[PDB]
Amino acid sequence: MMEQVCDVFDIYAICACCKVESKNEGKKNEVFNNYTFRGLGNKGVLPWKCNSLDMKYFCAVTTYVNESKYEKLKYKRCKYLNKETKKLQNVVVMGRTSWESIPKKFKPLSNRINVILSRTLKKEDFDEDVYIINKVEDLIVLLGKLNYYKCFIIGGSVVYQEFLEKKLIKKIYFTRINSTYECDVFFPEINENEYQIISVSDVYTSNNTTLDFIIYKKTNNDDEEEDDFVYFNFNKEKEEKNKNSIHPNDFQIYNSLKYKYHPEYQYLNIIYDIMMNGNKQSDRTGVGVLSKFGYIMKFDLSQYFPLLTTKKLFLRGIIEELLWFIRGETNGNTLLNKNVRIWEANGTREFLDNRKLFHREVNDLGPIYGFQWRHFGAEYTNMYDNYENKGVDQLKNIINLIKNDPTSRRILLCAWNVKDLDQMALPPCHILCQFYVFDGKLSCIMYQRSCDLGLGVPFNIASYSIFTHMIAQVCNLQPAQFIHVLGNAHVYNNHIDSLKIQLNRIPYPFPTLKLNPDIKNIEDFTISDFTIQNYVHHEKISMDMAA
Amino acid sequence: MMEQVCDVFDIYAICACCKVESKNEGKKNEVFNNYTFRGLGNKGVLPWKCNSLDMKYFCAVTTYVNESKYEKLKYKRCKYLNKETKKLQNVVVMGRTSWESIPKKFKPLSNRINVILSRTLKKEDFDEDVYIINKVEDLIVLLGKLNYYKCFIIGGSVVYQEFLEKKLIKKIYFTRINSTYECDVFFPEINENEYQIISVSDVYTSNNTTLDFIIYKKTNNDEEEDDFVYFNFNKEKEEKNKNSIHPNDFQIYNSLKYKYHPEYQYLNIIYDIMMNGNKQSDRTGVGVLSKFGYIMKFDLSQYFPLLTTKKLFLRGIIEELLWFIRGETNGNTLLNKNVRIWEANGTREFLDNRKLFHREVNDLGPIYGFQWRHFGAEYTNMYDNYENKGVDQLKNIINLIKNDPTSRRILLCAWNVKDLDQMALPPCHILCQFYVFDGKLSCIMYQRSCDLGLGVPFNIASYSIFTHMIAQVCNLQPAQFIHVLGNAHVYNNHIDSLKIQLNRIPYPFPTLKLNPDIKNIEDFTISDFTIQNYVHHEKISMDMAA
Ligand SMILES: NC(=O)C1=CN([C@@H]2O[C@H](COP(=O)(O)OP(=O)(O)OC[C@H]3O[C@@H](n4cnc5c(N)ncnc54)[C@H](OP(=O)(O)O)[C@@H]3O)[C@@H](O)[C@H]2O)C=CC1
Ligand SMILES: NC(=O)C1=CN([C@@H]2O[C@H](COP(=O)(O)OP(=O)(O)OC[C@H]3O[C@@H](n4cnc5c(N)ncnc54)[C@H](OP(=O)(O)O)[C@@H]3O)[C@@H](O)[C@H]2O)C=CC1
Ligand SMILES: CN(Cc1cnc2nc(N)nc(N)c2n1)c1ccc(C(=O)N[C@@H](CCC(=O)O)C(=O)O)cc1
Ligand SMILES: CN(Cc1cnc2nc(N)nc(N)c2n1)c1ccc(C(=O)N[C@@H](CCC(=O)O)C(=O)O)cc1
Ligand SMILES: CN(Cc1cnc2nc(N)nc(N)c2n1)c1ccc(C(=O)N[C@@H](CCC(=O)O)C(=O)O)cc1
Ligand SMILES: O=c1ccn([C@H]2C[C@H](O)[C@@H](COP(=O)(O)O)O2)c(=O)[nH]1
Ligand SMILES: O=c1ccn([C@H]2C[C@H](O)[C@@H](COP(=O)(O)O)O2)c(=O)[nH]1
Repeated sequence: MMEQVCDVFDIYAICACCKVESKNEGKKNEVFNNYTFRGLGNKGVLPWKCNSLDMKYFCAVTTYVNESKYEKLKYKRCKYLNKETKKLQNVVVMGRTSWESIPKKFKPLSNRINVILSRTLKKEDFDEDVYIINKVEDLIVLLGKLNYYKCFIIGGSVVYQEFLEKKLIKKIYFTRINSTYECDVFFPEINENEYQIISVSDVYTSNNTTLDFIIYKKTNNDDEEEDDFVYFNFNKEKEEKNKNSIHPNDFQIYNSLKYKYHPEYQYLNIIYDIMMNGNKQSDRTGVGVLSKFGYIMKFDLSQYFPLLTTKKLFLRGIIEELLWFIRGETNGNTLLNKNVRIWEANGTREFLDNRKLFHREVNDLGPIYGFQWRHFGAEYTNMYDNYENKGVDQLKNIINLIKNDPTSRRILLCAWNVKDLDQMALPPCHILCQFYVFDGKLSCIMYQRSCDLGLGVPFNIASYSIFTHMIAQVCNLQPAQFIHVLGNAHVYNNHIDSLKIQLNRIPYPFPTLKLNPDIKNIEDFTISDFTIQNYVHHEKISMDMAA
Repeated sequence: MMEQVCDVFDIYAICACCKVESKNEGKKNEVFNNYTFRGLGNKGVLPWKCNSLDMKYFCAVTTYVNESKYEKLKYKRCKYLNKETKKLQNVVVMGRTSWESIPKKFKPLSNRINVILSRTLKKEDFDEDVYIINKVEDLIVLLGKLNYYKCFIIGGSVVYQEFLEKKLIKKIYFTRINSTYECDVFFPEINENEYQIISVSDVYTSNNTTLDFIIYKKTNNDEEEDDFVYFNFNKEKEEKNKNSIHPNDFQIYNSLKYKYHPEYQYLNIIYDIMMNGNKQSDRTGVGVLSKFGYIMKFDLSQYFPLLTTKKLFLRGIIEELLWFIRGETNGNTLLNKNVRIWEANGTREFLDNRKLFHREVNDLGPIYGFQWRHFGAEYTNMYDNYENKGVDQLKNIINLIKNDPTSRRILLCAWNVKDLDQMALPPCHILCQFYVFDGKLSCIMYQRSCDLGLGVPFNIASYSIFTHMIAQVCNLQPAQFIHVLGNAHVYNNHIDSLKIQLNRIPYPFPTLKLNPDIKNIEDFTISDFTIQNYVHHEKISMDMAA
């Protein structure tokens, strides 16, 4: 137990990194990893100018002290140095160039002991209440003589590089700023053997970018109230049924994380839950599943666009499918001719005849979503008919209610037409959307009866999130929450091995969705009115790994 | 440093109490309280004979030690006793009758320091593995001498009586056995202002009764933890309507550490909406606090989730259910049974305000019963014969459960978009979806609009009862009822009444018994339904208005 210097003196690094203009040239087949986030500085300032939320984070972490924990720290440091026996503050250590780019208004940093590394400048060159050191050794000496809680290295690139190479960083509080800026200085490549990610925060939006916060940890290389807890768990299981058939040593990364606050973990945990506690069942398909019943996921669309990052999704298909719904189309050829094959297997001669739809033309999918959204209750004829002002246009009705009766508890769009189910290639998986309006903000609940977690759910989160934006925009509202309720939630046995890979990937900060803001009517959107920005993602996974 | 002997020596009572037969006595509008549960013994044995879960709990609590936590408890007991001096075990103190009540198979109680209070007997009638004592003071002595983790008073009635009388009990680990037996000995009345409940477990079934486990407390008179603070850096100074609702009004709710009783799923949502709800106006000028999207789950295999923090009546809601199953839309059928759930929605004025100018009073239009038995049929009037018109979705979901239990399309849907404008009211209960695994039926009901103070308590009961009915006619056991709330709201006029309700500690849930001979969904009648062992707090008038 030859105690480490960074452990005795609680020396941490905190930084913010953006993505870099591109030294590889263009983004077609873009590879991503931790090192995508490495931009620290440009021309002596920040690459992004201002990030209000990162600065709030920076201030809270570097200012926070827990006075009741100091005693254990003082003792520990005393022993290490061989030693005996008014507001506690953290130390912040910065390079001279970093000190100089802090605005005057903010220097020295409030409620913190400020330490500047310089050779060119000495105490006489500073007016301010700061300690000047001319080498790293002088920090260890200084920390031996101060009362302080923790010590934060706050940059810049030269200072980070020398604290990391000297093995003096216990943890890295790392902000991922999910946008690209011109940068002339970079955080050092973090060695994956020296440091592991132990925590990932929620995703936020600030100054027109998404960001999250992650923590890297240096790799190894009253009392009767806790008794009451134990008592109330007397009737628990020694084992989970498929725990012995899905070995959690296959989830080394997923289980190594302490805080899993990134909203992608809502999806990934449900997979975990189904893998460990799911019911082995047959299904319509013959494939066989693990299943569970009843889950709820919430995504904050004001803060991010929840496109899964732990594998590659493409949105052109599901944006085209959604536009096809809104037009009220049931013609499978329209999608096929845009090279969207979502519905191809469900429109075949064989699939239709197995549904007893012997009088249905190939790719005529019958009165599915689009027909129900624009014409609920009309008699379906064929995919070419003009159902002009036939049946209930519930899409137009919900837009009307959101504009004119926003507190209505009756703003629902329902695809589950009980009369029409046997005429549909497939009864709807997405039963209903309900809308909620508070203070100029639109939330949406979608109830999904049947949830393919490997293949379907990722696309479905994106569809209904995109659809919430479209409806919010034409009603003059801001999008708030997309809330996804899972009925029969299943993992197909043929997805297990690929979902196991996916679960050991750490999510990236989400992207953002921009809509052309001239679109004033739900019918007026086309594919080029939609931009996904700053999609950072792990490699595409084939769910079916057959060959 | 003010320290009492019950805290010094960590002397706990542990007991199991049932309810008591009143051999030709009271029972009118029954008043319940904690003293409802006081049955300890009959003819020197347990009133209920056998309860394997209570015995499993007794064994776990009385057998459990944290050795790591002892140092601090040896320190404390030495300071007190003016002193400072193999494997750690708890003490169990019982009366001689209680000792003799135990079967020889199991005495002496495995891995415990057994102690017996006895005026009659002495060490020579027993052995040296067990200890005898002659009075209560002789235990304070023997505790002072021993290496023991905690000291457990395991009865009987006389032991508990004097141990409480003298105030030597720090905490009471009290099993509530929610059935009635013949009793000849009782636990003593526990005084409110002397002992308070601090924890309430999940409700369970064992040996054909519900039970739960509550904990009474005596009333008075290292670094990864920072990472947690950092992740909360963007949080609020307060919760939105905090100034407005005042959490000091929730002292009992907030004083509890473990709130595992499933009734807390309902009470926690009321607390969530009061603290964090959005102020809105509705179809009227009436105030609500509203939030969007909640799930509750009730284990129908372990209990019937009839709220306990206030009094609920089910005759009306069971009749409404039978009325739905018959396909009826005739509101007069219910009014003639004094079920007035739909009365306000049937009046001339209400139908005229819905634009239903050509609808007969109490002709509720193509609501639930019509959609359940006849989805897609043209509604005419409430008197028409619709036989074999529309989709009988009720019949269909039952055949699906029986023939294709792994179908993901077992769905009963009342939201008929084409018919909404013809209904007195569009359905609040949009759909039921069913799920079958290993001979067990679960049901999700999605509710678009949830009156939490008045509606949701009945709605939990309706759909739990319907789950039992569907399960029984399909030869399945009910598993979970899962309630999804869309627009969840508390009416402002309910807030004072819900504040009272949140401060009441739930009782163990009742059970539902169906007549087991009914194997067709259409053949249930009101006499087929029995709620058993309903223990509840006083009725609450949700709207206090005089
Ligand atoms: N995004 C983020 O988290 C952060 C961004 N930044 C950005 O990074 C840039 C600044 O980084 P960079 O240019 O690397 O400069 P630094 O802030 O790392 O400062 C470098 C200078 O620090 C002094 N110094 C460093 N190490 C020592 C040592 N061991 N002994 C003595 N003096 C030492 C020397 O100053 P001297 O020359 O006077 O001797 C050296 O020239 C700016 O663009 C800034 O905005 C800054 C910090 C954090
Ligand atoms: N449900 C539950 O939680 C429990 C159930 N029970 C039930 O309760 C009944 C037993 O209770 P009960 O009949 O009241 O008997 P107890 O077990 O309380 O025994 C009372 C006897 O203990 C001895 N004793 C009591 N106080 C003293 C004292 N101060 N000093 C010395 N000796 C003392 C005497 O025995 P002696 O005459 O030998 O001197 C006295 O008659 C049974 O029916 C049993 O099944 C029992 C325990 C727990
Ligand atoms: C060294 N430096 C560059 C800089 C910028 N953002 C970062 N963000 C992170 N996460 N970590 C860093 N090390 C970091 N460093 C700084 C540091 C502080 C201030 C500054 O003015 N800080 C005020 C914040 C005032 C405010 O914006 O409210 C403070 O009191 O912390 C500016 C630049
Ligand atoms: C929304 N949707 C409908 C959907 C989803 N999951 C289903 N799952 C099952 N079992 N059956 C369905 N009919 C089904 N349908 C979609 C959306 C996208 C893709 C899709 O594009 N899949 C990728 C899969 C990529 C891969 O895993 O290699 C592809 O390239 O086709 C399929 C179905
Ligand atoms: C004193 N007594 C009556 C009795 C029964 N149930 C209770 N249950 C509770 N919750 N609390 C009590 N005080 C209590 N007391 C007892 C105590 C232990 C055993 C007994 O045989 N227990 C064995 C094992 C019994 C079993 O596993 O079935 C043990 O190891 O604790 C029987 C009666
Ligand atoms: O948008 C969609 C469409 C389908 N499914 C999945 C759920 C089931 O795996 C299958 C539909 O089959 P049934 O549930 O109808 O049997 O497709 C999705 O997850 N999302
Ligand atoms: O079974 C029922 C019927 C009604 N409501 C409540 C919800 C609303 O407060 C009101 C229905 O009116 P709208 O939400 O449709 O306006 O009654 C329930 O909670 N349960």
